[PDB]
Amino acid sequence: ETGCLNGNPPKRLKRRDRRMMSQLEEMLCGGFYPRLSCCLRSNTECGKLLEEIKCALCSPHSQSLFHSRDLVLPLLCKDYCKEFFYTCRGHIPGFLQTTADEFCFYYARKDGGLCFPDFP
Ligand SMILES: O=S(=O)(O)OC[C@H]1O[C@@](COS(=O)(=O)O)(O[C@H]2O[C@H](COS(=O)(=O)O)[C@@H](OS(=O)(=O)O)[C@H](OS(=O)(=O)O)[C@H]2OS(=O)(=O)O)[C@@H](OS(=O)(=O)O)[C@@H]1OS(=O)(=O)O
Repeated sequence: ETGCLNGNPPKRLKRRDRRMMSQLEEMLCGGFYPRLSCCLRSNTECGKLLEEIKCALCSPHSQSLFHSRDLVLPLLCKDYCKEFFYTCRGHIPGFLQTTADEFCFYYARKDGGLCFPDFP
């Protein structure tokens, strides 16, 4: 069930809509969500991972992902949470004071349902 954080449904990028985007110079997390996005209407290893999590707001399932340290993160997948923790351990402060199992118990989903990354 799709839905955005503002309480409105995601927006579809049609045939006429994509022809405009192709002529403009790429934008609004197109690489992860080109067709259905919530951002349409209203260099290090850790950096790339933070850029992905930044794009979780544009996800057509952003409402389901963000709503269940004071760290605002979407419900991550078991493998990705573990990956993000170790890659951003020296860069994010509180990460060195905890373990991967402890961090992913509160920030990752063990249910087996929808989790971030949405995209493959
Ligand atoms: O032609 S469009 O598909 O681009 O739709 C044009 C505008 O329709 C609204 C409001 O409806 S209206 O008042 O009757 O004009 O929303 C409609 O579109 C979304 C899907 O997004 S999409 O990219 O426009 O296709 C529907 O949501 S959902 O079915 O995917 O859940 C809306 O359904 S609903 O209101 O949530 O029930 C649908 O409305 S309706 O069924 O046609 O009535 C506008 O969206 S709005 O600006 O957020 O109010 C669209 O305007 S827009 O400028 O293209 O954004």
